[PDB]
Amino acid sequence: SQLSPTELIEMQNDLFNKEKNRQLSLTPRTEKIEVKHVGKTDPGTVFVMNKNISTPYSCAMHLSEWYCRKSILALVDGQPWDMYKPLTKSCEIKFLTFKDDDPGEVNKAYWRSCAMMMGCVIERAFKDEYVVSLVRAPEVPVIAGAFCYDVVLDKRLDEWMPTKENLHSFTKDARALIYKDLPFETLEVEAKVALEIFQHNKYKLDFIEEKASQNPERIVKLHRFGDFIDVSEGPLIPRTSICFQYEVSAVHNLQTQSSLVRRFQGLSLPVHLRAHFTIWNKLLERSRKMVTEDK
Amino acid sequence: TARGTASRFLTSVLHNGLGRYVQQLQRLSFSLSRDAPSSRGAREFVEREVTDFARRNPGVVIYVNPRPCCVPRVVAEYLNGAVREESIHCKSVEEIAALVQKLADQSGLDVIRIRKPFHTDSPSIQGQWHPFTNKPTTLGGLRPREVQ
Amino acid sequence: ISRKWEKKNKIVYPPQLPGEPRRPAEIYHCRRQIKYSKDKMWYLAKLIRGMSIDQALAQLEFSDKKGAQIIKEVLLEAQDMAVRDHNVEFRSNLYVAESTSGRGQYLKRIRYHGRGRFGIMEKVFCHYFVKLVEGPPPPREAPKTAVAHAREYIQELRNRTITHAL
Amino acid sequence: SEKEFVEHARKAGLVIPHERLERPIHLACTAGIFDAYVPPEGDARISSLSKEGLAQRAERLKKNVASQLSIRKIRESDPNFKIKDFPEKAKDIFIEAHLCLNNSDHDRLHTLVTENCFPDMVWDIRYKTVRWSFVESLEPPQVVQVRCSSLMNQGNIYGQVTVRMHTRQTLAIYDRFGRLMYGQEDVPRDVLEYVVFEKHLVDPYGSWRMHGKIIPPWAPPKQPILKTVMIPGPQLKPWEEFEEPQ
Amino acid sequence: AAPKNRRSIEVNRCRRRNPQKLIKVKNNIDVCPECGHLKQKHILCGYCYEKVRKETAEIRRQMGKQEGGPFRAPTTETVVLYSGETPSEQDQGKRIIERERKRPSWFTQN
Amino acid sequence: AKKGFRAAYRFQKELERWRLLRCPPPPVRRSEKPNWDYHAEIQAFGHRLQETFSLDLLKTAFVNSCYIKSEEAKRQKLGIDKEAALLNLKDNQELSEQGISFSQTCLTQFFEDAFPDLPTEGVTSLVDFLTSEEVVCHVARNLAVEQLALSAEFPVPPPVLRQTFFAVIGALLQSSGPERTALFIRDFLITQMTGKELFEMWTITNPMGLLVEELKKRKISAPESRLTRQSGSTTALPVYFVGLYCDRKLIAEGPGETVLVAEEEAARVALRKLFGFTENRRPWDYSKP
Amino acid sequence: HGKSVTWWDEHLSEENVPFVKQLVSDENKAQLASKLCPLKDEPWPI
Amino acid sequence: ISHGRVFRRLGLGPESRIHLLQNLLTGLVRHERIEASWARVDELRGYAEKLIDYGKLGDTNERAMRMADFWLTEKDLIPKLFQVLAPRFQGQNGGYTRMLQIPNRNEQDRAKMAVIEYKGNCLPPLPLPRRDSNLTLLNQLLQGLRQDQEASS
RNA sequence: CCAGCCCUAGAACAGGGCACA
Ligand SMILES: [Mg+2]
Ligand SMILES: [Mg+2]
Ligand SMILES: [Mg+2]
Ligand SMILES: [Mg+2]
Ligand SMILES: [Zn+2]
Repeated sequence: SQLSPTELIEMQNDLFNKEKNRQLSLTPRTEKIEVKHVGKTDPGTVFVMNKNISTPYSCAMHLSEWYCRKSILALVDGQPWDMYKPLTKSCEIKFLTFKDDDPGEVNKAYWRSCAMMMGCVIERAFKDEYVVSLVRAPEVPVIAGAFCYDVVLDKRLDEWMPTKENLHSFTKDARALIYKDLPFETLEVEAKVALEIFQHNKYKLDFIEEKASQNPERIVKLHRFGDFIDVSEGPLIPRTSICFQYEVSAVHNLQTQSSLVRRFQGLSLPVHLRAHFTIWNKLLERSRKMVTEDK
Repeated sequence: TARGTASRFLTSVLHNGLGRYVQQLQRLSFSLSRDAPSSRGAREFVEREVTDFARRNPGVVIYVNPRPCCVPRVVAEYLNGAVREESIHCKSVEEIAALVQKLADQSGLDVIRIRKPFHTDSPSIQGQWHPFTNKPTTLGGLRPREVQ
Repeated sequence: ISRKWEKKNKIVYPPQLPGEPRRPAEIYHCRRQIKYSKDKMWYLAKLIRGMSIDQALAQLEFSDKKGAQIIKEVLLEAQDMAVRDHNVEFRSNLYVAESTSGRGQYLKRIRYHGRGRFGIMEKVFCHYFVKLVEGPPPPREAPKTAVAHAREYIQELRNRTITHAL
Repeated sequence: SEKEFVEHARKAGLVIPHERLERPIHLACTAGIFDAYVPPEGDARISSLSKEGLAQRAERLKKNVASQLSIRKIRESDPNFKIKDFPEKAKDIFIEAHLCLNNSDHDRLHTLVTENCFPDMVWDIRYKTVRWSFVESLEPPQVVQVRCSSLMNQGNIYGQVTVRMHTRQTLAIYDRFGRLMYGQEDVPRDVLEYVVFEKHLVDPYGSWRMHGKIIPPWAPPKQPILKTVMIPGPQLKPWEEFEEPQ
Repeated sequence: AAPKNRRSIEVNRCRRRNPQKLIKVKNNIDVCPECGHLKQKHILCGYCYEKVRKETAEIRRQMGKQEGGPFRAPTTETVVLYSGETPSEQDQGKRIIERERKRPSWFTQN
Repeated sequence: AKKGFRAAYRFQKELERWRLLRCPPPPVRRSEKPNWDYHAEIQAFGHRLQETFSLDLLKTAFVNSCYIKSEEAKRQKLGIDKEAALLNLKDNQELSEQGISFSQTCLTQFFEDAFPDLPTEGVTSLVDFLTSEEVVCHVARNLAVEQLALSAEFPVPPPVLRQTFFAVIGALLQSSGPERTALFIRDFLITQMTGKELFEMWTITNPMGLLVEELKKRKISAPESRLTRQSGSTTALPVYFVGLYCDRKLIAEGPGETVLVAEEEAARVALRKLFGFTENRRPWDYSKP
Repeated sequence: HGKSVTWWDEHLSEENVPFVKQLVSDENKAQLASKLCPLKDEPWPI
Repeated sequence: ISHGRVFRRLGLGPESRIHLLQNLLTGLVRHERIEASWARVDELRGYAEKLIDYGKLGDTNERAMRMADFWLTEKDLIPKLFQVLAPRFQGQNGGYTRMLQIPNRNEQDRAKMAVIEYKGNCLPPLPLPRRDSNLTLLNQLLQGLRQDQEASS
């Protein structure tokens, strides 16, 4: 359809806002939930929180600012949980940082956040006349030296590959995006509304369908920061500015029997685990390679 | 001391005097006493010269208030909203009339130092001096040591 | 003496009409008759001025001055008051707006020098006043940049007028 | 140089000056409630029927011999004492007390409520703005029981009257900064309590003053607070370990 | 030497408010991941060190109560054990301290 | 204990002054102030402008619908029957409409007979500026119309102030003659244009475009922008002079920081020269024909 | 954001510190070995 | 000028410094973990290392015997020194002591205090500052780099 | 980039080192 990219962004934001208002109006009253703190530092702590309003970020604010600074992920008694997602019922919370003994979940969440950021930068750094479709965020483990993102470009862009100047421009765009603090908001929607939210990316529609297939209730996790909306697995980091060092290593063009997809690879390190110059150079040189992991 | 006090430019309220003159004195309220020896001048003025002044100046509301007060005062409220308070304590009728005429002829502005004794809007008739208003032009606008 | 920084905590504001922005809560507190010195307490006050309560307590925990523990106790008591008495949730959502140190009533003693000479030794005492405002800490003022300097200089050049001309 | 400080604030009460008082402490009311009325847990459904509540209330008020003898003693101590004209006066006193607490009229509040009701209703509200109103009353106030405490060491009789009151009120408690804290001002929420008024019968004036406010144990919980509350963990010493309760 | 004139408050402030005399902010502050208190990055945690000091004081008090003499020092290795523990074969032949308190979490068996 | 009363009373006056400086009270109504007489104020307002109004017309113009509504609310809150006289206040809406219409028509005619080259949008912008909220409010506040306007909200917001001013204008129109009202308008509204510029109140967007349109209307081919003189090209504050030549004839010249701003200024000067609103124009004739 | 100070040993592990030391050491050795023959790669005109 | 010096001035002079270090070393040998001023502990570290080296030298060595007689004031420590600390330190070369700076003393002096401890003692372990786990982000990336380097050879 | 540990560098503040061992 004849729709400008800014018009698409506005429509997506408006539809997400309507769904958010519906989710908020689903509960007319403010119920009291009794949340325990099963953490290691302050045991026995009890919080009288609001249902579908209070957040683990508000719990950290109740505790102390050190928690708001350190704790990235939340474990609600059985599962990970982002900071900006409202609580549902009474439960117990345990905070999770980067330097913990088992930080695997937080590392994967940071990986997904960086992948979504790189995807947004790639989607919004290209020209209007060219068509660009994000496929998904390939879940690669932490051992892989970079986070990858799959992008299908126009048919006329299948000849050239981004040079060092283009990679540096992408890195500058990512740094400028990080400079302005953007909160990651997570919402639980249905495929029936996700299809009309996207309505343009056939790959995104197929991804939503295959993610809702394994979901008995057809529940899809949407993530949105600033003006960009994307679907991804697992929770995300609360703030964007947590990503201190960020680089776009290179891109790898993989060809299939259906179409060819650019696999953009990026490297990132937060402010809590920033490294030295030589260490960063070695890690970037390692990320320069090819990363292949789908199942 | 100019640096100690404030300063303002010579301005007129609502561009008075251009189209028609408007007496800037809106109201004049005397507060005096009937038995105090200090209010003798104010009493004699209210007896003698308030009617002639009221007839001469119709655009000013003149209020008179005899009340149990010790110091005779006069409050002039102008069109700009300014309130000027003066003391007529033990002053002869001539001095009272002089002060009344002064308050009538005043404009109500603040009595501070005036920087410029003149104020002309657009004084740039026939042109204003600029560093190029008296230098001749060369052929083609060439710089002194520029070759074409 | 004078006691107004404590009475400032008992004022009542009219109810906020529906539609007006939420006014942040303000809590005044003070510690009277501290054995510390006026200037030495003012140093810590200036150190913890404008910072968040969390970072202020973190700095006071490691500060080697004797007044560090004093100001830490004062801040803890002020936070407890803001939580219990005042309707201020999120006990870590406070920032120090003002933190000052003044003098109080001294004591005079005789300090001997020698050769029959003496001095009036002054036992010092200082009051410490603190104000906590609910909300995020205000950002630090950045140094003026070259672009702002150039704009202000162009403005000052343009605001000139021909003096003593008319 | 010999100069020291003064005005050291200390609070220490001693039995010798407490007993060496020239005049005994004159109390305008009793300490607390002697006989607490225990209501049945079926009132929540009985109030749904109009006559099936009035009949039971009248029967319970008539068959209790203690209430009957207390009413008879109040009558013989002071004439012009009627049970039928009491609920309206009690409702008016309650409404006036609420309006006085709204308007912050402490003298009138002292005249209305007693010395045991004033602090519990003024302490945590002296620094807050309240907007209370009266819209409707579902069930009329019903006098349940009447008790009397007669202290013979001084010959003082104090009569208390318990009245079940089912009211429809609107409460909006603001804070000292002006922001809303407790609830909305336009919600006419229903409440059901028991007001226990107290009056000294030996006193020649004898103004009916509210003394106690009884709530049933099966009453629904109050409305949730608009803010979030954090309960701190147990403050443990370094040489102490934590014990998780199960 | 004597001062010639009284220094004005402007110069007084310019002297005693210079950043050289202002207390600098220390940015090496961190939290102890064990107990949640505050500590520096190059200094042990105060709370944990106080716990260890209390436990060491108790252990030394008991091992000194075992030795009724001031100059009666153990000639062999020493081992501390808590309630619910028995000396193994590697712990036999050494001096033994017995504590009624249970073995804390930080104290390793080893 | 220093015996005396003069020092004590003077210090009480000082304390009152300090309290006034500390907590400034909101502005109170001049009518609510002690010394006030409404009929005397109306007569003084009529006599100070050298005009002959009608007392009933002024009392009709100085009332407001907001004041009527406030008085009706007070009546309903008090419980007194006031429908006999309060409903007969004759709100000044019609007088305000007549004043607005006549003032706009007279200002348009004045501008047309003064500057024949002013376009329709130009004269409309001039009339709207002279009848805008700021100018009318300033004139009324200097004429003390705010103090005599019976209305709630003593600040007297700009809409109410302008409505009351134009109601006074309509009352003058109905009492005295149209020529006298036109002279009143000329003396109390056009004086606000002394020293002001045309574009400061016109606020055009494309001066060069408007100029080439005016040249197309006046049968002129096209202006050429040429650099006449310049003072520094690589300095931090360049100064350029751009002139407009039509058929190799200079019509206007403008200085500027950059060449584009200088050409914009030259276009503005050319537009002012074509429309006749120049700093060397004839001063407005303030006389009695 | 009161960011703290960070050195190269704070976030590393016992198994990574020797690896990092070796990775920089052999890198410097290889660089000095590659720069050992300058006259054969591209010398300037003498 | 204080260039090329290894000993720091303590006490009332050289002999007073020697006596203070002797008392500190006696307390350390007796209690197996002590705490003192940071400079005193840093100075005592080397003397404790040398004392352990002398104790490991054997019982019949009269040089080490008289050295321990001079240093250990309480003579009930010399048999302990030769039959507990020296035998348990045989394979270890120089890793006998552990020094850690504790928070400043709560007294008004606010001195820089440290704690020294002989390894292998019968005391609760100090809260040693440990490295981060290998599951961290940077450590995992370095493990990946190491695996790539090993696969390249 | 400067937490901490050394210095033939230094009152404090500054400066040079902490990968080959
Ligand atoms: Mg002597
Ligand atoms: Mg002195
Ligand atoms: Mg002196
Ligand atoms: Mg250095
Ligand atoms: Zn700890």
